[PDB]
Amino acid sequence: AVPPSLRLPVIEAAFPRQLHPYWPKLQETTRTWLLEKRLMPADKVEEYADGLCYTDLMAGYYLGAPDEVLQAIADYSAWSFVWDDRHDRDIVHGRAGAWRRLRGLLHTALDSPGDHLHHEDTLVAGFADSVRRLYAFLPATWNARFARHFHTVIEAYDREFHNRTRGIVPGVEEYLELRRLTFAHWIWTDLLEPSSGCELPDAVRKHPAYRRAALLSQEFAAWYNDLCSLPKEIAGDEVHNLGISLITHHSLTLEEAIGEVRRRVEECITEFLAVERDALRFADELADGTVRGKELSGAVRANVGNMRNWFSSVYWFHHESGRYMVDSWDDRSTPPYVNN
Ligand SMILES: CC[N+](CC)(CC)Cc1ccccc1
Ligand SMILES: [Mg+2]
Ligand SMILES: [Mg+2]
Ligand SMILES: [Mg+2]
Repeated sequence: AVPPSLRLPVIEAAFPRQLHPYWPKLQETTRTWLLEKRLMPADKVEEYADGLCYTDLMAGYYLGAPDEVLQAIADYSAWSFVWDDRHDRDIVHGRAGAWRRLRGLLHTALDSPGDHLHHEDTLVAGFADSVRRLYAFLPATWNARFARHFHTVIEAYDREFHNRTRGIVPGVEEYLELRRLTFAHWIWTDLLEPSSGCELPDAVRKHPAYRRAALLSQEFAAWYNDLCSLPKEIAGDEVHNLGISLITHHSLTLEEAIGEVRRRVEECITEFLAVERDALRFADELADGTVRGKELSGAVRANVGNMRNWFSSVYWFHHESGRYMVDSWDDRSTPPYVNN
């Protein structure tokens, strides 16, 4: 049961949850990876990692992925949560130089991950290990696209560092643009492709129905995170959240902002249902009788199916994960799973 202020009946009724069969092995393998890569202290891994549910989030999303593809994705995803925590702590503690150096190393490791597998910063070496594995599944054209997208993500994190150090809350529209980058919309969208075993040609993945379905899946996920992570973000002096932009720039009360975010999330669902029909019609059109057409049709169908799965995976993750349970913490501003 989800509390009424966060409950989305359409998700519960029309987006049934799915779980990849590799999940039990994935859970342990990513936990071990966090420990062995020294991304979290051993005691925090043992106490918190499984309860954070990072592998459950990916195993409810990339259905049909080969096990080793899912493992690379789950390691990258867990890494990205640890990176969000590092970024937050660098801001809180005023470590502008350490953040700037990490930012530069991530840009370089993204282009040459093999070179960084044994870097002295374990966060950099862990990133490089997951990215090198992701780069082994599809042609180098996909790797170049992943890199282009992630360079843009790193710079969005840098912009968040500057906003928080200056005490600036972005306006609503500025925030919505930024959030497509800090949530890594295009990375999750890129990762659909190794999960279904096919790099999609530009003409296919830029078809308006594919693009719009991909966008709406991510807008839902990011704004639902904003809705559910608002309490811990207020407690932590985080400024990046649609609800915070609405309160700051449109004078909404907390209750009014929650209602507005919820309505925007709900609309993403029914806009997605409409565009999903068009995206699946496009998948049917790709099945032109040829072998390549069958492959592309099947890949698009699998990808759109996972765009749909993201809704339910993200929904349930926010109720299951210890990451958001601010009411349980000794210090609401310092989650117990971060290294402070
Ligand atoms: C902070 C982690 N993340 C990607 C894992 C940003 C890089 C946003 C996110 C939060 C919650 C669910 C899904 C993604
Ligand atoms: Mg965060
Ligand atoms: Mg963040
Ligand atoms: Mg959040």
